[PDB]
Amino acid sequence: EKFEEKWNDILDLLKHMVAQKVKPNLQTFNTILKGLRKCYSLGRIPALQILREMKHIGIEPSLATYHHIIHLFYPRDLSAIKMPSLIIYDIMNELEGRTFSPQDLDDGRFFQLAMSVCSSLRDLELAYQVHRLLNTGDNRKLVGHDPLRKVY
Amino acid sequence: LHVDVPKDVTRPTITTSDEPDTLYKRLSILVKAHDRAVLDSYEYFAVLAAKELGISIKVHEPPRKIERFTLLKSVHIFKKHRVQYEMRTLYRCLELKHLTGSTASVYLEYIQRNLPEGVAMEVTKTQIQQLPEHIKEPMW
Amino acid sequence: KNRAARVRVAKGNKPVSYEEAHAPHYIAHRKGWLSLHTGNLDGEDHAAERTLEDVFLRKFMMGTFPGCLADQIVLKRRANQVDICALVLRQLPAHKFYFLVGYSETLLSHFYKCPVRLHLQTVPSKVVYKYI
Amino acid sequence: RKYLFKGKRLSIFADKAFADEPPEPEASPSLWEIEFAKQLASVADQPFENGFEEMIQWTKEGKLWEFPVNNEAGLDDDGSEFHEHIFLDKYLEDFPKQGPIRLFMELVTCGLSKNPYLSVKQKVEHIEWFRNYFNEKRDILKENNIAFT
Amino acid sequence: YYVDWRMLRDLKRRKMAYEYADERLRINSLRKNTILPKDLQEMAGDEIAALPRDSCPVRIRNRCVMTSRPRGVKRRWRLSRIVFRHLADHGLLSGVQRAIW
Ligand SMILES: [Mg+2]
Ligand SMILES: [Mg+2]
Repeated sequence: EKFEEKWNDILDLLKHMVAQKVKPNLQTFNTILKGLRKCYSLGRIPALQILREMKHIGIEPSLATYHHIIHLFYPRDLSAIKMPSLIIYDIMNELEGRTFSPQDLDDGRFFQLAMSVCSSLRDLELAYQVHRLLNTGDNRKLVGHDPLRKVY
Repeated sequence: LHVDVPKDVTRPTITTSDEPDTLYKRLSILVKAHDRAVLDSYEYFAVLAAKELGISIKVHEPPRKIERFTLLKSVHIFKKHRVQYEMRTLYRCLELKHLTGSTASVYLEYIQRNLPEGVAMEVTKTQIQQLPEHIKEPMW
Repeated sequence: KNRAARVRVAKGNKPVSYEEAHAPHYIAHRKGWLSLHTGNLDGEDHAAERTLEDVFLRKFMMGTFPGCLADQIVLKRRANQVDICALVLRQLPAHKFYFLVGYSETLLSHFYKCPVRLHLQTVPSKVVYKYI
Repeated sequence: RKYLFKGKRLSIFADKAFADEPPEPEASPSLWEIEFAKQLASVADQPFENGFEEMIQWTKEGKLWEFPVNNEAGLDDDGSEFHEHIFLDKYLEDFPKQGPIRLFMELVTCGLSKNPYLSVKQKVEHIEWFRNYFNEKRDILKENNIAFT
Repeated sequence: YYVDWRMLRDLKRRKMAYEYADERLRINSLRKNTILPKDLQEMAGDEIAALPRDSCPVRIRNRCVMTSRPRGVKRRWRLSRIVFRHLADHGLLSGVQRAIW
């Protein structure tokens, strides 16, 4: 019923992960962010905090981890199109030239979502960056499956 | 591709070891085929490939072999009437010189993977090594 | 008179392909070999096994593509790879060919323990070299 | 403004001064871990883009020969050595040290040393066969003045 | 099904000679020498005789694998002269041509 209670509960599971000397993995953070996509409005500050904690721990954000932050910051059913967020530009700068490998089950989803956000913003310069990232190394393998390859 | 080009193509990992490398004084590659034209095209591909990697190469044509045998033309009797068949083997020898063991593996793979159908190779590596440490010093 | 592999003359109404028109004495002169392997070269082994495999591979493709073969198949062996190149008439629907290719490759790769690939070039109809 | 890596963090966890302390294979791969790996591969599973990619896959699966060609690839005769194949007189200790049986077994072991089509284990079986054969024929040998074992 | 009953008997002769190859080698070695007592050689002469007749490797006949023809076979291809000519005259043997010279 209450998000604040719900969020504090999930955090309690994380606090018991340190009491038992259990270190989190990439999937742990990806799972938390995938859950946050429900509360677009209130999940923005929590979601960014997770990614900062991911780097400090030493876990490297994968394509799936950004796929979830984009959904949470650029809703498809977004009435407030007047002033969209600029995070997509920073993400692409962060990932410029990096090569990625399969490390999660949502890595394929990232590219299809990134192009969609480019079409919504009508920025063709950003679309070139996204496609340019797809061509570096063997990133082409994470474009997506049959449903998401033709959408991209 | 006109506008869409790979950006940073991935390249295989080549790690230099600490083991010393083999030294091949000579490396004779005898290709065999029923067709002379195929050997001419393969000889051009192999000589061009060697020259592009810095390898020293020479080519000569060993004499061809023709194996002929006779068979009985009829199914029954008619002994004196026969049919003869032959198989022709043609050779092209690519004699390489002064190759390290890494250069001989990459070259042989590249040319062996591109060996046309109907062509057989016979590589004859000739390694050069020092004397055995025991033999170096006479011990009674 | 010699009868071997000779398509005889009738009244000028019998279509024959280039392969059929040429008698055995034109082999290596006007027409090449349908199979190309290294087993009949000098000092080479396993000729009998390559020849037996070819006989079977030709009967298999005839039955698997009944009435869909425009000409004899060409077999190409490189390393342990086998390549079957067949001219096939455009009779069957396109999706049916994709089924028979996947089936014939997997079945012949698990039967001879080598990678087998099928190469199909579709012709509108049999190509006639001459009418004899 | 919305800096991706500048700002407050959860801070529930601490910097990993100790990293990956427990080994990745804490136990033999479970069904849960074995199946998750199969799904990770499918994430990047795309069809072949050219004949090179197809041949690479066949090579990883053992379907296609490795190059340069090695006619003895995967063919190790129990990790033996030349001295094991060539010097076989150690196995003739049970046999008489001299006499006709020794003279015969010398010829037998000489041929076995020059046999490239048999393994060391198979060659020993040939020697063992004669040991039991002569043991059975102890009575005939004794008549001929040959003493076996 | 094999081509005929003659090819079937040959196949069994070839499979029983493979089983008794080591045995017939070890026993026959005791006979092909002059270093062992003649009493042992006379006894080994009967142990080899007692083995089944189909183990003897001289009872194998090379037959065309496709027609089971006993004579006229070419050992490199294992085919009769009639079957070989059908494959050769159609361009189906790799590198075989007619001999004109
Ligand atoms: Mg019958
Ligand atoms: Mg005989």
